[PDB]
Amino acid sequence: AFLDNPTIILAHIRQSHVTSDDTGMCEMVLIDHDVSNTAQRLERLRKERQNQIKCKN
Amino acid sequence: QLPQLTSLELQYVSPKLLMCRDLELAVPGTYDPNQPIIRIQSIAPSLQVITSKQRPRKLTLMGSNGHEFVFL
Amino acid sequence: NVPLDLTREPSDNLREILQNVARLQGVSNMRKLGHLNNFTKLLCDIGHSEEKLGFHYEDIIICLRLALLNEAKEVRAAGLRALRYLIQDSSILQKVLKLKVDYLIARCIDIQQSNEVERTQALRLVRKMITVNASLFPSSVTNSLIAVGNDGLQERDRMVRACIAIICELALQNPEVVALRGGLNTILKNVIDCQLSRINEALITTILHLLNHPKTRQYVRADVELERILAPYTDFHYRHSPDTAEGQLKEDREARFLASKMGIIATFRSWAGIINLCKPGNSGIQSLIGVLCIPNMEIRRGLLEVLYDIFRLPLPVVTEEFIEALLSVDPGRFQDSWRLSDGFVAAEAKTILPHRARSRPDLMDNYLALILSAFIRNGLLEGLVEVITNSDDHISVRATILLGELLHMANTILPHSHSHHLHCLPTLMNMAASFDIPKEKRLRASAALNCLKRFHEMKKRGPKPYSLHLDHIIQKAIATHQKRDQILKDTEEALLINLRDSQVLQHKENLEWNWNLIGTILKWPNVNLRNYKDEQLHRFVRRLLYFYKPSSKLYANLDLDFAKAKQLTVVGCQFTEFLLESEEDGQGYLEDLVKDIVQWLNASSGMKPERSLQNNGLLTTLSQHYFLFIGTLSCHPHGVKMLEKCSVFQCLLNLCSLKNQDHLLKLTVSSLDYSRDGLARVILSKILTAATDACRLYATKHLRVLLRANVEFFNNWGIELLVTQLHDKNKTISSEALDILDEACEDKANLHALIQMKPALSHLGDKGLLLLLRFLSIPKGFSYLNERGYVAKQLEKWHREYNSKYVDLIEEQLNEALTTYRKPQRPHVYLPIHLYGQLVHHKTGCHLLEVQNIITELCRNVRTPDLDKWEEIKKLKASLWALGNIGSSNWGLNLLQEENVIPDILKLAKQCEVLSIRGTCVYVLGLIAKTKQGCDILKCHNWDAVRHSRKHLWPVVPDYIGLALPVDINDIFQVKDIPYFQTKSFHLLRQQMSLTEIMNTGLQEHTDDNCLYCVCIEILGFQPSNQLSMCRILLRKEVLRLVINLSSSVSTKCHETGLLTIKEKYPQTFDDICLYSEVSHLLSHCTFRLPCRRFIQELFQDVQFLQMHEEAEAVLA
Ligand SMILES: Nc1ncnc2c1ncn2[C@@H]1O[C@H](COP(=O)(O)OP(=O)(O)OP(O)(O)=S)[C@@H](O)[C@H]1O
Ligand SMILES: [Zn+2]
Repeated sequence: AFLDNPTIILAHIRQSHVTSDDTGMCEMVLIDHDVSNTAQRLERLRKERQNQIKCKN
Repeated sequence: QLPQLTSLELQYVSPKLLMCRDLELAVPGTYDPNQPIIRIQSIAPSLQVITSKQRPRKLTLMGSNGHEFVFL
Repeated sequence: NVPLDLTREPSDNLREILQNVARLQGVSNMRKLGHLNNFTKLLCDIGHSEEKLGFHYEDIIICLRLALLNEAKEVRAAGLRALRYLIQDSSILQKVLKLKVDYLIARCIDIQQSNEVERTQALRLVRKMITVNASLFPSSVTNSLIAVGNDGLQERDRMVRACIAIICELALQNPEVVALRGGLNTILKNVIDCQLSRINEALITTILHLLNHPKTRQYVRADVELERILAPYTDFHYRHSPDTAEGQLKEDREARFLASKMGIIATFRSWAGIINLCKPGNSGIQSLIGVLCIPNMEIRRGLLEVLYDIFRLPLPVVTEEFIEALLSVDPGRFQDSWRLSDGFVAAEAKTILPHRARSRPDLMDNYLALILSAFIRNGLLEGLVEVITNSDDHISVRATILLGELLHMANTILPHSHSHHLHCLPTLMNMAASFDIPKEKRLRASAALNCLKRFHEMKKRGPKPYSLHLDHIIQKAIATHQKRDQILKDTEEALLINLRDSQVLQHKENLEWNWNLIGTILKWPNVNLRNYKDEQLHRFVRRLLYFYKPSSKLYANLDLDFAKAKQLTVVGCQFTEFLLESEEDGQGYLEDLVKDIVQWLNASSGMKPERSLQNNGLLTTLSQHYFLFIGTLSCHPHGVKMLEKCSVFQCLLNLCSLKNQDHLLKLTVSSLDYSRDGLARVILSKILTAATDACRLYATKHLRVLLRANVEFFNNWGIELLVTQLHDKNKTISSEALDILDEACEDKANLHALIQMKPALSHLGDKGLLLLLRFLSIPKGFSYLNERGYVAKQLEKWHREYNSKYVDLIEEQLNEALTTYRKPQRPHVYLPIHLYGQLVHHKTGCHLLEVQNIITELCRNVRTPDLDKWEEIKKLKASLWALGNIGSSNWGLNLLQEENVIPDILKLAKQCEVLSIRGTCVYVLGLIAKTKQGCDILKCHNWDAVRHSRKHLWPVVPDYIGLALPVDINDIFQVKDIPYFQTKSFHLLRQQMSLTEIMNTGLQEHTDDNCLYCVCIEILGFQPSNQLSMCRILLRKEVLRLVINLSSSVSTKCHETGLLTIKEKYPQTFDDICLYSEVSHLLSHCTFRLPCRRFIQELFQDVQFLQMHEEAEAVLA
């Protein structure tokens, strides 16, 4: 086969990612017009540190 | 992929060991100057890896007198 | 919110971006996002210019990058969208890139904070950034995209493929910034966990494209990058991901096998994969053959599917006996397209009857010969013999069939020196004849050789007609071809014995008769009811007549898939011709039979008011075979007379006009006989001119059945019918008739018939022009077109435009053949018609071409290539195809050897840098060898060719098919090596000192540039940063060394808990923007995992950054 010039390779990439993607995103992303877990960890560590420091070492 | 290792083929691991078919070396560990020597005739083409932390292989040579010499 | 759009643009945009800055208090997010929508509308209707907007670009960039920092996802998406509409030239992108907005864009990519609309605008913005200027793409967004696409499948991210597509689009225009941060490794490891074929090939095409041109070939390692894709096969215990679910371990292995198989069979369709995988060193093809010779029944059974799908061979069924899998690879086996509903006779005749071209090049054979020679050179046949002997039966049968197919392909598409010593098979015959080895190996070698002989007999048998209509068509064509150019008596005794044992006259019960004996009485020569006047024979034929009539409802009610269904139909055809064999005594039965047939067909067609609907009885029973009787009634000259004595032809003429039943026209158009002139051609012309569009298309497609079967006098009426079909209203029918004519003009007697009735092929597409260019190949027609000023009109047109469009045509055909591109089983990639190929044939247009002096600039273009841009490579491809089409006959080599350009192409075929034109030169040198003089020229330069045509299957070793190959296949696989582009205090203190005991600037690489805030204090007059509350400088270097140690991914938990304790104890150390800029610059230059990078970027989330906001509002107003 002859997929060597960048235009045919670009067109193949765009049509392959647009048509054969089950999830939506690509046909919104590849539009050719232009061609909190750490908060949970911090609040848990806060409530653990509140009860934790009560003794002398 | 280290617990999956339980057998070794000599065509895959070291292809020069299974193509010997005769040697002038003696079988290791058995040589005394007052006895006729036993030469290494053949090597078995499959090794079994023992399930351990160091995984010792089970080599089995075949001497010239028709007796199998199992090693580790 | 509140749009006016009729005011001063400077006042409007100043209050616009001032309300965007909003002083971090007393302004809601809804009015800010509505204001951003108003801003992008104002930038849409009024063009961007620094004079009519009233402000410089820089203030708009500073007040647009603040919208990315607000907590609402909607205002962030609106800010990204409004920033996308601003980037329109390189200067705006450079001004956006000088102050570090790319840190904020890379931040807004990787949060996954339940926002799938906010992350889309960021990817659209960076696609616009790649589009405007790809040589200035920052490393921040590059590292962000690589981190998302590298560890996104495990974290269930839904933007994985959308990021890998942007990475592949970036790697075509700026490969160094992708290869530096390790993006090519992400691409290469992303083809092994992608089951989708098109995405897998689109990912591997960029890697094979970097290996094509040398300037991009410097960015790929030698034997460790491309050869990763054959790592699931070469490594027996392959672990792709380090942390995966142990519950799925077999399905993951099959997924790896499928994706690696798709990648391997996708690299062998490109020249940069063929040359780079078959290098003369310790290549990646020898490791693929070497692991095939190892008795591991899981890799060995999976490599055979790859070898079957590389050579485009059909897979046999999984069995243990050779005679069952040999039947499944029969070329004449039944397929689902051959049913009456889909593709009744035409799709079957496409498969079983051969093509009419015997001298066309057929580039698929060139590619398969190159692949087969490259595989045989690395020792595939010895490995196949070793798989045949020392393996299980399930794999031995499949490897025996594969070896049979390869040995049949060798004596068909390979040159004689490559394939005169392959059929001996020394390693198998020396094993089958050695009585020193154990007897099991000897006997299985002898059994394998017997199965190879059986496969050769099956191959030399050929495909046979499965149907009974195509069988009668081929038999009638063979009969007339035999009849154009030029037994026992058993009087009364043995006939009576045979009709006694036939059991017809003993009892009237059907399905109990001896039908072999009935066939033998009906097909014996001299018994024909005209010389043997016996009453028992009349009883026999009357019982058979009453059985075969549809009104009696005996034969017309047996359903399809019956035990004996073809035999009853064959006996019926020979019975209704045996009735015609007595033309003076066989009227009373034959007339009754054909009257009952036309009565049934008028009742079922809809010529009655009872039901007019019996499609459920014709389509599933044997009552559809009553056309075949009319078929075997239509061949004989006395048959058409008897057929017209009843109202049969008029009945089909009225059948042609109806609209509801399309299957009956398929039945009558494939049964009748069109050998002689009469009323049978009128029905065919009426279906072709005025019928249903699907029936018209099928009648136009049923001319291959009359062309490929060599029906005589086809050039009289078939060419007339095709020219008449070219004027059809429907477009698919006209294009199909154009394709039938393009196939039929491969015979000179048909091209002379087409020229004598001059058509108008110019008002159609490029296919009509390419068909009309075939007129130049003979003097009668060239001299016709030369008077009206057409050849000189086409010469300059092909000189300026259509020489570089012919290469697009042949590349589009090859891509549609074997790369699954589909521009908006093995096919036949036949070469398109080139005007330079047609002018040279007859020595008059050869001289007309020579006086124009077009070969001189062509040889100058081949001798002086640029090989730097991509337009001059296209021009060199056009010149090479033009020279190869010029040198396709004996009058072309004469003017082609005056400049000596054939050694130039032969040197370009083995010393070039770009590999695509190195394959183009192979195709051109194959096209050169279509004559004996061409192969004799190529033999002096050590390039062999095939010396036989496509006329005979087994030609005796002493116009041709175009195929030429080097004597040593490793000559064109030489690539000159290119070196890789890479070869050209507190950290000691924190080990023994804790954080609490040291409690009783810290930025290492922080300068005026590369800071979020400090860049603006020089250009736009921002006030310098305030002094914050040695109490904070040590925490700065502590969080910096923690985020440094988080990069190694060795023990991430301790460092993230340390960062959490720092954030809990001092929530104000994450507020200085000169530290956030430093950790963003550190993220822009290291390899962080995706959860670690998300945690680092989310640590700085709930921050105020008040001072930059208020001083931006101060510098604006
Ligand atoms: N299933 C059948 N197959 C053949 N003939 C049948 C069948 N069923 C009924 N028949 C009758 O057999 C007739 C043909 O037989 P003839 O040629 O007259 O020989 P035949 O022995 O004189 O018949 P008959 O009944 O003795 S007068 C048919 O036309 C029907 O009348
Ligand atoms: Zn700074």
